[PDB]
Amino acid sequence: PAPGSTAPPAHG
Amino acid sequence: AVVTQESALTTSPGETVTLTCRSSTGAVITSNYANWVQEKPDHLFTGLIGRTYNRVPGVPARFSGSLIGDKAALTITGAQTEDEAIYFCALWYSNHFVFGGGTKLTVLKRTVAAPSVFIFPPSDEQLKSGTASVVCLLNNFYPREAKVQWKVDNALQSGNSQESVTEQDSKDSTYSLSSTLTLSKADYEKHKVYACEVTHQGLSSPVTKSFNR
Amino acid sequence: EVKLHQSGGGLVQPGGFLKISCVVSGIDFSRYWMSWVRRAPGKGLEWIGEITPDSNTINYVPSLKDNFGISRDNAKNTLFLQMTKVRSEDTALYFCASYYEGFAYWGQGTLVTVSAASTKGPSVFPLAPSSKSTSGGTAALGCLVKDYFPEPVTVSWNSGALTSGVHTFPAVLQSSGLYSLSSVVTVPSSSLGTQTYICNVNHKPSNTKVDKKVEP
Ligand SMILES: *[C@@H]1O[C@H](CO)[C@H](O)[C@H](O)[C@H]1NC(C)=O
Repeated sequence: PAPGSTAPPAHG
Repeated sequence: AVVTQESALTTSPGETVTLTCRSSTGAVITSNYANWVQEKPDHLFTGLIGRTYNRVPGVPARFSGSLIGDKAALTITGAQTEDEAIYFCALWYSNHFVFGGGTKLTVLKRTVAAPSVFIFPPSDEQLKSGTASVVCLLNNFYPREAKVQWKVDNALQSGNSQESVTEQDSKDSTYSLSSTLTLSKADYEKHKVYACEVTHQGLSSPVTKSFNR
Repeated sequence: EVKLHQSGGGLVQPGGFLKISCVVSGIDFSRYWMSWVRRAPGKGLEWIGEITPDSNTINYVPSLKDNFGISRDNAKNTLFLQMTKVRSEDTALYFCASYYEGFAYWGQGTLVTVSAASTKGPSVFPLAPSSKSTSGGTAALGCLVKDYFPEPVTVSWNSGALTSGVHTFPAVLQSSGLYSLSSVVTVPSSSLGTQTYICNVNHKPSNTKVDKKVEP
């Protein structure tokens, strides 16, 4: 089952 | 470890204002992922910028992020009166953010208003209760930034005073501030002169209000 | 559209524990990093921590990892902050936030007050007008409502007949765990002695009703 995207964090 | 910003800045509507953000460990670099958060009244927090350059969706284009020299920076182009607010910076240190002390940005909504300074000696009632509070009132002043120093016998005080500020007035945009210096009756009676010194933008010189016990 | 609903605000004693919740709706909670921060007067904004969608990375500021714990339940769209062994300096408004590029979404806040104080009525002292409290055709007078717990106190002047120029300041929490508050009013300097000025203070938790006349 494809994960899909997530919301980008403030820190990388 | 410690993040430092300007405590207060004043600009006018339509002008450009730049706030900076310093790290105590070194030069601010992209891997510090500088974030900028805005605080408006009623603790209304709005994320402005993340990872130095990226705007939070919905943030107007007039908010821009950059690196200036050894610091991170937020620039407001064509500042609006609604931008009058506190701006906190945050820097990433490997595994945790550290917020700066915040910058109170004034976007002049009116002429500068200097505070009217009043000082209140303690009650005989309170003294009979065993304590002594000296009150310093700054009435109707704008911008919000102001330094209130307590001086006892012509000597700086620290750690025995607390401040409180009213909400900005809807009609004339002024503030009022109450600072209370509280001591025990004994500690209060060990000195003679009690003074409140006030520094503000609308003051050419610090204003002092004092009394003799 | 997007709501971060926080719950669990109240009073705790030094050394106690407490759990705050933040229920998220309007976004796919399972796909957002979440974070906890706190705001206290004079202490600015302090970042407590953050947690990934899968909870396998929980980052804390080293100063607070000892007695703060961040968790989440994605099935119930809920973020939790637990605090142990709390102390007076932990008094603050705690906020949950959701990352999207930056601190994109925010909760409404949760007040946590750490005080060992017992319920106590205020002492109302007169802030007397004088030479030292006069400027032009304006004299300042007021009342100091001191050492009460818990909030709030209601202050009126002349049973509500005097409202213009009245500034009742936010209470401040003192090192003793008790609150103190000031309410002031400006009047014409010529008015002093001619007119009577009385502050009416009510603190319901202690059934305290005090009327204090303020003399020059
Ligand atoms: C989505 O969050 C995940 C972790 O769950 C990763 O951090 C990924 O890098 C993030 N996505 C984006 C686009 O930044």
